[PDB]
Amino acid sequence: GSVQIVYKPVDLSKVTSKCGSLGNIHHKPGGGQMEVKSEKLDFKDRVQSKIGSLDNITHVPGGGNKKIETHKLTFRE
Amino acid sequence: GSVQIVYKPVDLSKVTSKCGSLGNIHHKPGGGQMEVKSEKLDFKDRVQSKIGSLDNITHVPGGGNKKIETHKLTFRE
Repeated sequence: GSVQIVYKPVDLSKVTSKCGSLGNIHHKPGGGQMEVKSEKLDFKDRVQSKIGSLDNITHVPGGGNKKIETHKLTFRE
Repeated sequence: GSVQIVYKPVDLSKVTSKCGSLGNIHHKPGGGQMEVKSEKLDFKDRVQSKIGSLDNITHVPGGGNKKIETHKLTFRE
């Protein structure tokens, strides 16, 4: 009782950008005073906890192009 | 009395060709016979003078794509 399998994907994709100018970008957030206090905190298993976070990000990619792929092949008997 | 100038050209142009085949070209001009006559001849100040010319050209560029640009910025006070 034979079994043949042929997983032949083919991918010739493009993910592209041209851009003449990226320019004159400004990021002036005013100051936010923040105060953080606790008695007790418990984080038992697999926790992701952002708490009392002040963040300024200025992410300015000339490209910033992403591609993801995920080939899975699972055989079971 | 200030003067600013900012000459920021940006050029992302393309000038392009694909071609599958050029293929069979023939250039069989028959015979050419000609006469030019004068007594006396002079030239001055950068004269550019083709005379009595028999020419055969077979110019076959696989891609004959041309680009010219000319940025000029000219200040006087």
